[PDB]
Amino acid sequence: ALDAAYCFRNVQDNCCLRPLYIDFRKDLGWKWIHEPKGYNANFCAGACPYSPRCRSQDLEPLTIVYYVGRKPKVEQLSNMIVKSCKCS
Amino acid sequence: ATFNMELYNTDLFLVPSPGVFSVAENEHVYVEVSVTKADQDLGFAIQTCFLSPYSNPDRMSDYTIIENICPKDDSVKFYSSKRVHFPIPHAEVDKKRFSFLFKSVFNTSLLFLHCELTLCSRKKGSLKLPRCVTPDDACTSLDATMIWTMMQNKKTFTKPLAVVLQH
Repeated sequence: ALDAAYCFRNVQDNCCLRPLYIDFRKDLGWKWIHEPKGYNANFCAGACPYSPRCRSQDLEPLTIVYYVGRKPKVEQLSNMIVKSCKCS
Repeated sequence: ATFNMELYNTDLFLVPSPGVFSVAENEHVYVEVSVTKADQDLGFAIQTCFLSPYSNPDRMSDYTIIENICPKDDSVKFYSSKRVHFPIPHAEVDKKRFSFLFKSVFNTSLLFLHCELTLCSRKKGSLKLPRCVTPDDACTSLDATMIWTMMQNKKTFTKPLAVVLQH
C-alpha cells in the first residue's frame, strides 16, 4: 500500500516508504521530550508517474513523556510516524 | 525586537551585576529577561531555565529550575514588573523577573545559566503565536501540542556564573 510490508521487501526507486530512526535531541533539537530517546519516524520518497510528489498518507501518533514543572505528563503526540505513502 | 538577560544584586532589580556574577551555596540569583520590541501585541514566556557546566545550551543538564513555564525548583519566586504605581527602570522594555536559591550540585568554579524564551501573543488573533500563559496557568494545565507550538519561536540566552565555596 506503499507501506512497510510492500516497500521494505521491494526496495526500488519509485515512491515508497523509507525506514528512518530519529533521535529527538540529536536529530530534531527537541530537548523537552524526556522519553523516548528516539523513534522510527520513517519518510516517503521516490519517483511518481504523471506534477505529483511522493508524500505521506497514513500517519500514527507517538506516546511521549515530558514535564511541566515537576509534573510528569504522558501524552500521545499525533502525526509522528509515517506508515504509508502515496503519489499526489 | 531585541532581547537580553541580566543578573542583579538583589530582589530590588536596581543594580545589574558587574562582571561575572559570583554566587555561593544558599545565596540567591536574581534574573531579569527583557525584550525591546515595536509590536505591543508581542510577548514572551520564560519556557525553560537550567544551570550547566557546559557553555553549549544543547548539552543536557539535571539542574533544571523552570521546565515549560512552571517552575521545577521549589525555591523559584516570580516578581511583577507590570505593577501600577511601582515603576521600574527603562519603560521601553518589557521584563520578566524571577529568583532561585543556588544549590551545590556541581563541583566547578564556573557554571552557565541557560534560559530559553518562547514568543506569544498578548492580544487575540493579532499574531501567529500562541497566547501568553502565566506560570500559574501552566502548572494547572499545559499540554504537549501547546508546548510543541511554543517551541517553534524560541530564543536562548546564556550567562556565566562564578561559583565560590564558603564555610
